[PDB]
Amino acid sequence: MHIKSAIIVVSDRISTGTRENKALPLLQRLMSDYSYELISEVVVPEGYDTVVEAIATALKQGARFIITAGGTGIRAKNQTPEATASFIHTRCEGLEQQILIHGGLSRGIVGVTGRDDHAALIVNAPSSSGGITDTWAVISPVIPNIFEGLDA
Ligand code: NA
Repeated sequence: MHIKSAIIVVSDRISTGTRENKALPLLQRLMSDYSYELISEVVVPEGYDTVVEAIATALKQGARFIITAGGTGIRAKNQTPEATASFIHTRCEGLEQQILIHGGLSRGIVGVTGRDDHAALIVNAPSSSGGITDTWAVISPVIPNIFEGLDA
């Protein structure tokens, strides 16, 4: 089971190059042993339009697992959750809750874009490495179950 995957790092400073993209190599380590096939990775500035464009592009390219890092706080430009919600068919609020139980200002969501074997799972992680590892700890074990359900 190859899961076509995309990473979207959301950060003004990484986008311009004045800050290191630590999320990408960390996510690649967490993904490396089903299997994840990384078809796309990008860095975008903060905002609604930039995140929407990145998600819609990854979905068009066939990604079925999209993980974002960053843009989940309360600043005006922190619009990752809002951008993400525009694509969601069904939220996985239990998983959001577990991420919080396992790990307050992150508004990151988790959800799927449909209910069938074309649907994608989108997960918003925080910018921090610790926040990414806590998100991953909750999502990783349930990935097989999500795709088995969508693909039934
Ligand atoms: Na964040």
